[PDB]
Amino acid sequence: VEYRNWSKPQCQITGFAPFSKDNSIRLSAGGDIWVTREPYVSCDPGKCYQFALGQGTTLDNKHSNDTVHDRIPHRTLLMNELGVPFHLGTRQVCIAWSSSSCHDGKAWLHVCITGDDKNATASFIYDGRLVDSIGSWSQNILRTQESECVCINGTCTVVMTDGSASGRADTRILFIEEGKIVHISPLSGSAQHIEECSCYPRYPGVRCICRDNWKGSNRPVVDINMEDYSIDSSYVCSGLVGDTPRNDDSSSNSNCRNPNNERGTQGVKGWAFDNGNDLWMGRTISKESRSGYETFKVIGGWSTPNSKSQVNRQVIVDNNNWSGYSGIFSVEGKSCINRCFYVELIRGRPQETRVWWTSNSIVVFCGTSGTYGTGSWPDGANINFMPI
Amino acid sequence: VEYRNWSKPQCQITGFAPFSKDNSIRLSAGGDIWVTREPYVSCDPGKCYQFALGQGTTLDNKHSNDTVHDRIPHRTLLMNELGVPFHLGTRQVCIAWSSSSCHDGKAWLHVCITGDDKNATASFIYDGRLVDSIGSWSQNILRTQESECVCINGTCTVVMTDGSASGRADTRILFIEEGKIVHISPLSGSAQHIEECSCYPRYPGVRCICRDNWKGSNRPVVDINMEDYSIDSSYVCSGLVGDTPRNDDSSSNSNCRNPNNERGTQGVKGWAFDNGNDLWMGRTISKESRSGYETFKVIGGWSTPNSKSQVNRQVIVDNNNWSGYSGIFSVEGKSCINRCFYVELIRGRPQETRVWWTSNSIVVFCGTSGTYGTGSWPDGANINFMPI
Amino acid sequence: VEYRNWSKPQCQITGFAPFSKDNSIRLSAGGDIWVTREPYVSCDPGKCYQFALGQGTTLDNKHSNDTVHDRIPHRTLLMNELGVPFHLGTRQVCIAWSSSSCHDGKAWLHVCITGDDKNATASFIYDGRLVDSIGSWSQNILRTQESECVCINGTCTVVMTDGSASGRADTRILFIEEGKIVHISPLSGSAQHIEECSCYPRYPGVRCICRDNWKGSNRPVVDINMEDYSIDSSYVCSGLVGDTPRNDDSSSNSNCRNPNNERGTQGVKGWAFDNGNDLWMGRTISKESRSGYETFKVIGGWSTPNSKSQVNRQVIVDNNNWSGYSGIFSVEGKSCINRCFYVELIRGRPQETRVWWTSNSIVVFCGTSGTYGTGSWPDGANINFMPI
Amino acid sequence: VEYRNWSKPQCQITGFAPFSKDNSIRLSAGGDIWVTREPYVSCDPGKCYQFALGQGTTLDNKHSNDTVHDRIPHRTLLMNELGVPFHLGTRQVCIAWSSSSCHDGKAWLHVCITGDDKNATASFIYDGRLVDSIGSWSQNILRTQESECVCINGTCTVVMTDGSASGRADTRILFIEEGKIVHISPLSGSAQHIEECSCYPRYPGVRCICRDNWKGSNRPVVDINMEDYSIDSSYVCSGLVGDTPRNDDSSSNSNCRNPNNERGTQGVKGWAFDNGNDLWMGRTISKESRSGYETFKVIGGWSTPNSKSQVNRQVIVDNNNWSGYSGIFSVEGKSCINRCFYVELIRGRPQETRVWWTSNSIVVFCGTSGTYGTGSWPDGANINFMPI
Ligand SMILES: *[C@@H]1O[C@H](CO)[C@@H](O[C@@H]2O[C@H](CO)[C@@H](O[C@@H]3O[C@H](CO)[C@@H](O)[C@H](O[C@H]4O[C@H](CO)[C@@H](O)[C@H](O)[C@@H]4O)[C@@H]3O)[C@H](O)[C@H]2NC(C)=O)[C@H](O)[C@H]1NC(C)=O
Ligand SMILES: *[C@@H]1O[C@H](CO)[C@@H](O[C@@H]2O[C@H](CO)[C@@H](O[C@@H]3O[C@H](CO)[C@@H](O)[C@H](O[C@H]4O[C@H](CO)[C@@H](O)[C@H](O)[C@@H]4O)[C@@H]3O)[C@H](O)[C@H]2NC(C)=O)[C@H](O)[C@H]1NC(C)=O
Ligand SMILES: *[C@@H]1O[C@H](CO)[C@@H](O[C@@H]2O[C@H](CO)[C@@H](O[C@@H]3O[C@H](CO)[C@@H](O)[C@H](O[C@H]4O[C@H](CO)[C@@H](O)[C@H](O)[C@@H]4O)[C@@H]3O)[C@H](O)[C@H]2NC(C)=O)[C@H](O)[C@H]1NC(C)=O
Ligand SMILES: *[C@@H]1O[C@H](CO)[C@@H](O[C@@H]2O[C@H](CO)[C@@H](O[C@@H]3O[C@H](CO)[C@@H](O)[C@H](O[C@H]4O[C@H](CO)[C@@H](O)[C@H](O)[C@@H]4O)[C@@H]3O)[C@H](O)[C@H]2NC(C)=O)[C@H](O)[C@H]1NC(C)=O
Ligand SMILES: *[C@@H]1O[C@H](CO)[C@@H](O[C@@H]2O[C@H](CO)[C@@H](O)[C@H](O)[C@H]2NC(C)=O)[C@H](O)[C@H]1NC(C)=O
Ligand SMILES: *[C@@H]1O[C@H](CO)[C@@H](O[C@@H]2O[C@H](CO)[C@@H](O)[C@H](O)[C@H]2NC(C)=O)[C@H](O)[C@H]1NC(C)=O
Ligand SMILES: *[C@@H]1O[C@H](CO)[C@@H](O[C@@H]2O[C@H](CO)[C@@H](O)[C@H](O)[C@H]2NC(C)=O)[C@H](O)[C@H]1NC(C)=O
Ligand SMILES: *[C@@H]1O[C@H](CO)[C@@H](O[C@@H]2O[C@H](CO)[C@@H](O)[C@H](O)[C@H]2NC(C)=O)[C@H](O)[C@H]1NC(C)=O
Ligand SMILES: [Ca+2]
Ligand SMILES: [Ca+2]
Ligand SMILES: [Ca+2]
Ligand SMILES: [Ca+2]
Repeated sequence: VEYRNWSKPQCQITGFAPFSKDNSIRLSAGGDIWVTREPYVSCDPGKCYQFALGQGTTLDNKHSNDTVHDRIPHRTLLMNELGVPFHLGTRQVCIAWSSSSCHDGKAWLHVCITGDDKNATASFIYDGRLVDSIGSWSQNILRTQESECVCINGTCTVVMTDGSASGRADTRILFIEEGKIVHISPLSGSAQHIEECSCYPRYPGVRCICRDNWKGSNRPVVDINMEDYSIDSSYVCSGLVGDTPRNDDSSSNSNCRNPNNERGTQGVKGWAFDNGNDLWMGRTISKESRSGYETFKVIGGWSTPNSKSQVNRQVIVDNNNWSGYSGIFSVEGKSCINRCFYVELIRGRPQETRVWWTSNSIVVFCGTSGTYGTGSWPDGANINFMPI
Repeated sequence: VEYRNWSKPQCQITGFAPFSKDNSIRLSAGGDIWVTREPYVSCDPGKCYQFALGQGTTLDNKHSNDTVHDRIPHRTLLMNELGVPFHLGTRQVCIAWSSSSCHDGKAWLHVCITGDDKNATASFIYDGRLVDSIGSWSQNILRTQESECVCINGTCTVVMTDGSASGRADTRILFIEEGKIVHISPLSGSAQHIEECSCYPRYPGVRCICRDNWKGSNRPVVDINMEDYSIDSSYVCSGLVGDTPRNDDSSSNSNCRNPNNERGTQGVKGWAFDNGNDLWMGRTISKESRSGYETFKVIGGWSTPNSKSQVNRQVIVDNNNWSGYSGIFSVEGKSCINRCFYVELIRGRPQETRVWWTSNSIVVFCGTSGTYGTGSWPDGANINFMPI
Repeated sequence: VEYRNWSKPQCQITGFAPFSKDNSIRLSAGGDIWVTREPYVSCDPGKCYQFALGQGTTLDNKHSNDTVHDRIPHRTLLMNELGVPFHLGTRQVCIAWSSSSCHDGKAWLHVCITGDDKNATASFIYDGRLVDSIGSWSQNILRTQESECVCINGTCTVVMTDGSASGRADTRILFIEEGKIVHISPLSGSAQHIEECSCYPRYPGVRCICRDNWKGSNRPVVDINMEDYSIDSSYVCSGLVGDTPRNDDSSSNSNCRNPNNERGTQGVKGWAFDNGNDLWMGRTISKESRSGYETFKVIGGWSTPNSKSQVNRQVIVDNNNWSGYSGIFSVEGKSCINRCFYVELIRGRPQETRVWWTSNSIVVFCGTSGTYGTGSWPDGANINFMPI
Repeated sequence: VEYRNWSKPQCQITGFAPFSKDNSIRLSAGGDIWVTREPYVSCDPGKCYQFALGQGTTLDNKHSNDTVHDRIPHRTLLMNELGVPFHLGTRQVCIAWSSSSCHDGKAWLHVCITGDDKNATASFIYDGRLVDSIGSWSQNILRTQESECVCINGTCTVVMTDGSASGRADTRILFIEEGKIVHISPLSGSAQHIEECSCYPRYPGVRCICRDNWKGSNRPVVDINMEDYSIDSSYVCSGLVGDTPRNDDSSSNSNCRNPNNERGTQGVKGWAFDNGNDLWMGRTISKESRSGYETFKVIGGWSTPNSKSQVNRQVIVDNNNWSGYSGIFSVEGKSCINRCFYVELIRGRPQETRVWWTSNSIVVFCGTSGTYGTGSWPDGANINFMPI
């Protein structure tokens, strides 16, 4: 088994096709299913796996009460094959209220953060054993991507932040070989706040589309050079911005360089990727709440500041239903690298107060060069049918 | 591992022997089991797997209410080893309210259809990744076999229809290599309506026995040439017809060429296969409802129009019990290719209204050249013992 | 992978040591566990599996009512790794209300009987596919071993009976190669009634200790010659007889040749094996009911008619607790063949009427050349804690 | 596959990082989970497994009542991949109320003790078959490590004791090759009472840190020579002693040679390991009860009698939360052997009398050469939310 290089051209895509759905919440109403949030997807050379941060409890369980909270010692990283719901036989891979995972072609790497808010620790698990760890450097919620990291030629990269959620923070990019941290580069460039990066291989380098939780409703971009460890950053050009909250389409802006200062505070994990001058992206349909989900291509969305010409829109989740986090993952095909994405479908608190828990299911789509129709694939659970 | 060729003679059979039963409904009264319908069986070179379309819920679950409906966004293709009930550890292979699966000798292909009725999308998944997709071509419920597709020398074939359920439709035959559509041939021949084909390898080609939902209670036949992609079609000769509804044996007819216009509208997925001039087939015992199941050989049933001389009858499910869909699958033996079949055993609505759900279990038989006795292997659940 | 030959001397044992226990009934009171009976154990070259005949239902399930009955269409053969309880993820290997399984060194053989009492069918499944089948020859409950069959050099042998439970019956020995019946020999010798044989490899042949349900409380012996298919039979010499019911130790007899006509009617599956002139055997402690279980060595028990000198007794289940069926299995060690046995621990009806179901757990012991102490390992469930 | 030699230097560590947590009790409140105690962790060359002694029942189950008791016939050794909770699909590896497991590089060895207090039997299972067994030698609760044994070059060593819990007993060290006992050495040296050793490879030998239940609150040390089977023993030098109960830090003593006679009676399983003259160890935070858990390094703690200079302390479980047993396990890295430990988190009786059961979850940490922060990772279950 050889290290992955991802050295194939990116697949030409016309849009995305349905790939997977786990129906977690619907199942939780009649079965023992983990309470989760912050899910993602990543694949080894053979097959795909779904991940999520458990809350150390199932849903029909009094411990599900008040699981809206982000960080407790009982959160662990869950790992199943894609499409296998998080049942009681699910393996907890490590202790984590923040995590990232990727396969280098030989074995799995897991980056897992847990512990006190002011003094967290990140554990690096490779091939089933703990190889390294690092402590918080800003004493303010060390946190990472909540989606797959990416490895090229045996070196994996992952983006971590420590510091304010609403002000300048300390972002660093780690380079890891077989679980061992070999280099750390400070964030550099014009991005002013970085969280929860959705990264993908763009041989010879790596590209990440992130969340600015401070001043921008446009998404920061981070470029990682795997040859000399240099870092660059900026913002997605598209005038159709990908964060939530954000201004409506007629009054939103991006100049590619700075945060737009348009409803910039707060945000949601999301993704996008470049194709020449064009940009493929997803976003919530609602501009102020984590509701609905849509994807489209923006003409000149990568190269032209403020471009708002859109095409090939697809509704993934209609605006009558809740969404949440979303992220990218890459799949090596026979001749090219395909891009896929997942959408987190959050149910319960704070939006739905009949119940006392917070959880999610997922829906997953993959890039296609073929054709496709329309639909809507929401969580699908009836809140009135749920254990409270 | 090499591609399958299925280039062996068909096993000479004297009838069928008991092979498997999953007892799904009985187990649902005391455990968490998926609500399903439209099951089928397919085998890789090593072992058999049962498939079914989930309803995104377990049975003892308020979400099981009103699952009689055919198409919702939450339906997914379930896949287990044959004989493992669909418990919560079951993998959802893809999003689908219509599907087909087959193994080409190296990897699994799954064809999955989901989305809006008027604008559905079919996804083609091969070796665990999305390789292709196609959109609806007649904007009227794109739909496929609900049983195994078949592959010869790395090329898999699958029958898809789009259009009217009770009128002329648009049926196409797809040829797929490693998930990629390489050719599409329109239906051709004298079959006037084609749905839910049960196909089997008949080297060098593929033969399908289908469901005519429009004018025929006789079953359409589709012949697929894998070498030049040419298609031919007709109807099964046997005057003992295999659809439901149908006329009784004394007044049923087939001329091998046209639909018989005998209680032709509506129908049920079924199967049959040729052996020289003779025909092996299954059918519901009841001529008007999906009740009971029987198999038998029709002498001259393949070659002689309107033949009604039957032999080697076996009751599979007695007429006091509900059946449903049925389909064929092929298993490669040491010297020959065996033919097996599964029967869907539908419980709940519309027939049993004490409960609000609709689900099924299955029973499976395989061709034998030995001897056998008699019996009846129904679902066996007591409707009064079920969660409503 | 090569065929098993079992061509090593038998291990010299001083008794038996604890090997496994599944705690099924205890777990059934707080989880979804199959209702079973007629368990057995068989190992492939790597690891052991437990088998049982399910009743198509879990215990905490209204369908468990009246599962005292031996034969319904919903009984299937269950197969798990030894020590894994029969939970909802258990694979149902085939339809069976009577069965036998064994591994020839390359793949598993399963012999499964189901259908009408007067016209049953036996299916032979090898390497996950149906290879052969045979119908009832006496039209009176075709039935087999309910424990492992044994294979030498690619040929497996299994003992089947069809006919009266309380009179002369028609017993046949089948020889099966890769699932294909290659020869059938009639029972021969002086054994007058044969049921439920516990067989073991005794290179170059196979030896079975069985149940006489008609005239003997002494156990019949069947000797199977794998080279020329010839059969011989007689009775265990030991004056300490292994069946239940039976006379007490001071008035029980055996002449090695004929049934003893001592409370000979009815019986229970049991086992024994020769070591030179001596005999290792197990039996219920009670002489009239399936209560308790003990093993011991009888000096001259194999060669000397009516020998009653016992040594190395071990209590497996104390007489205050229910037992049931028991059987042998053989495990190839580095230099020798070891013998092990399991005991079925039956709970519920007819003996315990607070509940309406009948089920079992198991305990398993293996021969040892080392030393050991004492104990008692019963089912352990509190009938008052059980779902009725 | 080759035998393990553990012939690499010990990893230089700065402390420990979070590795795993199973949340068993929290999950038991909403799911079917085994009642357990005496857990441990051990790894094959590829992955880690968690073990525990089941009580033959799940938690939400009337049979969970009064599971505070240490020894019943229904206790079995449970084995899952690390991070997989003990659900109903868990394999019971053997019958045991005391056990030890390890992998020699080729296969698993399991040492399982069960039976009467005064006449117990230890079974030795290697590669899935029983190879040896030994009976009680002092007729007073034969017992072993309750943590992993260790194997060097095909020979595994395990420490067993039989006799008084509060007086001189008979401790022996067994050397086992492929399940077969090849030598037995009596304990030797100055350690006066030995129980529940936590052993680790220290090439060319094996070192164990144990529990003195009679006269010492300082932990005994057992040194095992794998080449000539010679044994030596003593006590840990550190004046900061590791047992519970124990004196507080200002009046606790150890002279390296004798039990300290400081609250020596009773105790708890624990661990420690040497690095040059220094010592890494864990212990409960409370000095009289199994509450809280902490780790630290004692400068000169291995070589200097009564040393009390501590550094690199970490809280694992805060003193508001219950702990219990703990033990070491070793993981082979690319260049070095790392040391890890697990902590048993006991909930229920005798400490929490609202419920009638006794069970545990676990948390697991591994040695790191990196950095880390702080936290607390207790069981986390709310006793008021539990089935009683
Ligand atoms: C059957 O399914 C197909 C495939 O999904 C579908 O074709 C798609 O239709 C959409 C909607 O018209 C197209 O996307 C649009 O592209 C135009 C540019 O030509 C954009 O201007 C659109 O964006 C504007 O309008 C959106 C609302 O539709 C707004 O939300 C947005 O803010 C803009 O104002 C939009 O991106 C897409 O290109 C095609 N896809 C393909 C491959 O042709 C078809 O419509 C479906 N059939 C039916 C009858 O529903
Ligand atoms: C024990 O099991 C064996 C094997 O199953 C069984 O033998 C079978 O009996 C059936 C029923 O008689 C045979 O099938 C028949 O074949 C005749 C031609 O010879 C047909 O005419 C029959 O069809 C007519 O009758 C059917 C009702 O039985 C009608 O439904 C149908 O419409 C026709 O009117 C039927 O096909 C079959 O050939 C044998 N099988 C073999 C291999 O011999 C036997 O009867 C069983 N014994 C008992 C006592 O149950
Ligand atoms: C600790 O464990 C060991 C091993 O289990 C145990 O030693 C065994 O004791 C039994 C009982 O005495 C021995 O078996 C007996 O052998 C004598 C011949 O020497 C037989 O006569 C006995 O059978 C008669 O008595 C039985 C009641 O015990 C009756 O049930 C039976 O009908 C006969 O009348 C019996 O077979 C066995 O040989 C030893 N095993 C060994 C290897 O020594 C020991 O006793 C245990 N210690 C205690 C105090 O529990
Ligand atoms: C963030 O996390 C880091 C890493 O855990 C942490 O640094 C650690 O702090 C502890 C506690 O101060 C240090 O351990 C101490 O070492 C000194 C020797 O210098 C000992 O004297 C201490 O033992 C005494 O005090 C203990 C109470 O803390 C008593 O329980 C004990 O009986 C002794 O009286 C203790 O061992 C440790 O060395 C560092 N680790 C490293 C690598 O620096 C830091 O404090 C955390 N920061 C915050 C603000 O949470
Ligand atoms: C979830 O936990 C909350 C907090 O304990 C529960 O709500 C509280 O219930 C108490 C008692 O009725 C009230 O006095 C408090 O005012 C409530 N707190 C809040 C924040 O409203 C709630 O009952 C729990 N939910 C369930 C289903 O157990
Ligand atoms: C399943 O859903 C049906 C339809 O919603 C429920 O039946 C309805 O119940 C309401 C409330 O009593 C009535 O007003 C409607 O008239 C009912 N509809 C019909 C068609 O009867 C039914 O209660 C649900 N079943 C279960 C078991 O919850
Ligand atoms: C198991 O089934 C039996 C039979 O249906 C039930 O017992 C019967 O109950 C009816 C109605 O009360 C009585 O009239 C019969 O006399 C009973 N039959 C017998 C044989 O006694 C029984 O209730 C069921 N058990 C459970 C727990 O549901
Ligand atoms: C667990 O078992 C205990 C002991 O059997 C049960 O407590 C007993 O209950 C009986 C009946 O009420 C009393 O007479 C005894 O005095 C109790 N024993 C003690 C020592 O208190 C208890 O009910 C069981 N717990 C549960 C939840 O079923
Ligand atoms: Ca923002
Ligand atoms: Ca029709
Ligand atoms: Ca008898
Ligand atoms: Ca002590």
